[PDB]
Amino acid sequence: VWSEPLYSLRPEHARERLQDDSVETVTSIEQAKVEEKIQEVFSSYKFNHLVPRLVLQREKHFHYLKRGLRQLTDAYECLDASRPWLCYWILHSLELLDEPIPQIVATDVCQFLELCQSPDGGFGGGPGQYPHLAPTYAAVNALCIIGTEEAYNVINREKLLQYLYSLKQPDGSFLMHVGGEVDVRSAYCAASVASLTNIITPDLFEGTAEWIARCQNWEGGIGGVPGMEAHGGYTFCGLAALVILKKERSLNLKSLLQWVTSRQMRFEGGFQGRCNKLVDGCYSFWQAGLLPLLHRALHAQGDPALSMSHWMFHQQALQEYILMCCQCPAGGLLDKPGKSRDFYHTCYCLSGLSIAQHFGSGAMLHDVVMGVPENVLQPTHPVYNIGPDKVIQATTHFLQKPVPGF
Amino acid sequence: GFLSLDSPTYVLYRDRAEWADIDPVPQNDGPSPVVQIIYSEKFRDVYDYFRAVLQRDERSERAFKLTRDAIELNAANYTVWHFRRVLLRSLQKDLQEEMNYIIAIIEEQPKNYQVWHHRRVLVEWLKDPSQELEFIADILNQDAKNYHAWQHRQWVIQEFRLWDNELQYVDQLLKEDVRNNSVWNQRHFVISNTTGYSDRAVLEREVQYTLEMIKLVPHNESAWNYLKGILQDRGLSRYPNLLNQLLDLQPSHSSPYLIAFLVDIYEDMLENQCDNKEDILNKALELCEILAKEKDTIRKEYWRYIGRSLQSKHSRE
Ligand SMILES: COc1ccc(S(=O)(=O)N2Cc3cc(C#N)ccc3N(Cc3cncn3C)C[C@H]2Cc2ccc(OS(=O)(=O)C(F)(F)F)cc2)cc1
Ligand SMILES: [Zn+2]
Repeated sequence: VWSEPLYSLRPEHARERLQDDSVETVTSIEQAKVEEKIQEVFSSYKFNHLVPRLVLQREKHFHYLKRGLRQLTDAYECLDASRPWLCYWILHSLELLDEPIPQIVATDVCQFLELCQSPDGGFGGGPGQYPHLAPTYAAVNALCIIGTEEAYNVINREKLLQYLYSLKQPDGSFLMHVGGEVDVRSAYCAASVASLTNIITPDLFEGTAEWIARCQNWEGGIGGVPGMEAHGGYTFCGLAALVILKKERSLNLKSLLQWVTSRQMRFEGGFQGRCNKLVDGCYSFWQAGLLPLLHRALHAQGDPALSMSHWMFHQQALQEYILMCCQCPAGGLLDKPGKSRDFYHTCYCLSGLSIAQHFGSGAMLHDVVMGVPENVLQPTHPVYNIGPDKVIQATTHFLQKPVPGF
Repeated sequence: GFLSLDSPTYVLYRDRAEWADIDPVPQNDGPSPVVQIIYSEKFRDVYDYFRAVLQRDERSERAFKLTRDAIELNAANYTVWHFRRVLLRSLQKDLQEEMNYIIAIIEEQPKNYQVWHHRRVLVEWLKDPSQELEFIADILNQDAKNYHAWQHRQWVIQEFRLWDNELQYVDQLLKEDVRNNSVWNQRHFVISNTTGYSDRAVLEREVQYTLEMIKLVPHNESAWNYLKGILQDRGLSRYPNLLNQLLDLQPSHSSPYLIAFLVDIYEDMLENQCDNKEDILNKALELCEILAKEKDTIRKEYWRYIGRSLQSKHSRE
């Protein structure tokens, strides 16, 4: 009768608090701060003398999202060059919560992204803005989430491929936009839109796998460009691009596995983006989404020691972190408690929650759903972070046409 | 930049007589918008007029001053940065005052990507890195882990070959915060691009340094990751004293990182056909078990799997 179901609330969990060896630095001071704050969230139940249960506040989240899909206050002025991102974050959050898109909203998004599309290929952050690979990725994913004939046909595939060739560099890399610079995220953006819309030529990604491979460092993770610190956003993008390119093998997967698994925080349960930095809800996707990707990679090499039920991270603790610490009572999700909500964190907290809930490897399916059973989300594809159905459906539809040049 | 956006006397561009000849260009969001931002009057006014000058490709001093305001209102707008760079060149603006400008904006918005990119274009144009290491060091003084700052520093050092004083800098910062993973990465960046890690006097200095840091702060994971990082390419079992010296730390320094490093040595021992196979594998399994079960349970699924991997390939079999 004295058995706590929530991993974060068990008495032995208090041992997982930071040991600072009596040597204080900014890093340890800051980590201790978060941990005090998180402990007080975990302890809330005992202190108020109530039994815990974890509820994903689906209705609050839904109203936050359905409203933002139409209209945003002057607080999102800082995202006026990222409007397709907002479409993608919001539509993906709605697809994870299993909310259909009124056919008319679908068509309004379509018409809007049409206005964002550049005549020379790709999409910009808003109507009449120059194109850029990030909003191009977001626009494509949003259109695939909608997944109607209308949506698919907004995309000008010929121009898209030209645009991608315009950004392609000698050393394997891609510019994020014309007159811009390169990082691993742009290669991922290019691989995602290229593979989904079927425009991969034999020479498009020549050198790209090796360029990405140069970004893996002494830590095992991947930095934004060669020589830079390993970081979860770039590491996710690096490995997922290589999965699309079928060059998973270009990396040392063993150092990569060891690095990402180390990024789960023993106390908080969430993931940090870099070693010795703070926990953050969005890495619930960037970091935890690496696990399904490494599973498919290592399994395809014949790793006989892989689990048939679980990803190689504490799925339970990640769910406890998101549900207890990352929900805004007004709707939306968060980096951490005391941060303010936004649509990016709403998208990636939900994306990460879904990954923590659904294991899949061959015929082996196994869910783990903390809290009430209605907490269960729709699954998401670990490479594209849209629904596995939207992915299969899109690839199938665009395989109907030839790679431009055929 | 003649009239500041936060001036009490700031006036909308639509109320400025020196703009009376040009008609603003409203954003076209369509008959029924999605993700429609309800901009402030100030923001919309600037961007209506920015759309007008961009549309006409007006390469004028007034346009240049306008980009400033549009950037200040949304410094992530890469379209406006591109146009500002077209103007810098068309108007043959003094790039040194433009460096003074980017310095001030980066101080204010250090985590914005576009501002750092803009600075790199100017350094490239000027072919002059003379202010960079000191500027970057000021940013890092406010946030020692700023990713863009570290990237710009790496770029500057590499492109202009300015390696000579970097290791001193790293040692300053490592002393300020020995848990700063960005600095451990910088240390590695410098050494691998200068002396390298094969010079045996250097590899030993580095390993002695790290162990010395690990001893003062045993739960600092960055040092463990460095140590592991600088020894593992060659193979941990190539260094037979290493096992012994870590086992000696265990009594009074046993973090789960020490234990996990012990396991890494054992795996390399077993992979290089060491003495006592049936055995070393067992000692490591004891350790994996202790980790999955007791010392590092957040990673239970990882440590389980290492166990299963080591079993499947190193038992009597
Ligand atoms: C409000 O402060 C911001 C700071 C940074 C940005 S960002 O545009 O440079 N970008 C996305 C981002 C959006 C929001 C919102 N709403 C909030 C944060 C945020 N960040 C900063 C952040 C998130 N969590 C902790 N932090 C410090 C991340 C940033 C970078 C980014 C851009 C595209 C990304 O998508 S992607 O990897 O799939 C790509 F490949 F397409 F790029 C992912 C990350 C935006 C706002
Ligand atoms: Zn975040």
